[PDB]
Amino acid sequence: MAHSPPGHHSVTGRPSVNGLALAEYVIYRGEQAYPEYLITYQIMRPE
Amino acid sequence: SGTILIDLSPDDKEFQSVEEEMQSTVREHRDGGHAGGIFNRYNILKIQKVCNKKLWERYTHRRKEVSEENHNHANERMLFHGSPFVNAIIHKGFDERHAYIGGMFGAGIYFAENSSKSNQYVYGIGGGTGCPVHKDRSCYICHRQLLFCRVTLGKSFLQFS
Ligand SMILES: CC(C)(C)c1ccc(-c2nc3c(N(O)O)cccc3c(=O)[nH]2)cc1
Ligand SMILES: [Zn+2]
Repeated sequence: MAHSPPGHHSVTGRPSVNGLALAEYVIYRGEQAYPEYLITYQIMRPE
Repeated sequence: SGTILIDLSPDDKEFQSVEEEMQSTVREHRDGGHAGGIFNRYNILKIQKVCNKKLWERYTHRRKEVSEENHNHANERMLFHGSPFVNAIIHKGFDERHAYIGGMFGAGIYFAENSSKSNQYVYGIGGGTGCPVHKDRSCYICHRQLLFCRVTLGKSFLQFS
C-alpha cells in the first residue's frame, strides 16, 4: 500500500475529458472507510 | 467477526434514500459496457446495514485524527466500492489487500460517486471474466453486490485528468 501525498489524507480524481463523469477518490488507510450498506442487485437490460 | 447484516424493508426511508443514490448515479462509460455491462438502471434485490462495533470504533477513531488535522473537518462522504472481496471487507474491514496497485491515483482503496463505475470492479479489474457462472461481464441474471461506504477524505489532493 502506498502513502497519501504529504500533508493530505486522500486523493480526488477529477474527471476532465468526460463531462458526465463524477469524481473518484482514493484513501491509503483502510480505517478511513466503513462499509455501511451492502446492496444486492442486478443490472437491467435496456428496453 | 462481530458483523451482523440487518435487512432493510423497501418501505424504510433509509432503503429508499440509498436506492435513489444507487440509481441516480448511473452513467454511460467510455468502454461501451465492456467491463460492467450495458444498463441504464438496476433492479435492487436487497439492501442490508453492516454492524460491527470494532470496525466502527476503528473508523470513528481515525476520523477524529483526520478531523483534528484539518480544522475539525473530516470531509466525510458516502461513496460506492465494488470489489470481488466484499465478503472479506464487511467482516474484516478494509486493508491493503483491497487496494488497486495499478490504480491511476496510486496503490490504494478506490471509491466512486458513480455507482456504475464501482460496478465495473464487482467481478475484478475491468470486469475480469464476468460473472462466475456465465463468464458474462454484462450478465442480467446473476446477482451482484456493491458497498455504499462512509469515507473520510480529510484534505484531499486534487489530481486533474
Ligand atoms: C485489486 C482488487 C482488490 C481486485 C480491486 C478492488 C476494487 C477496485 C475498485 N476500483 C475503483 C476505481 N478505480 O480503481 O479506478 C474507481 C472507482 C471505484 C472503484 C471501486 O469501487 N473499486 C479495484 C481493484
Ligand atoms: Zn451470470
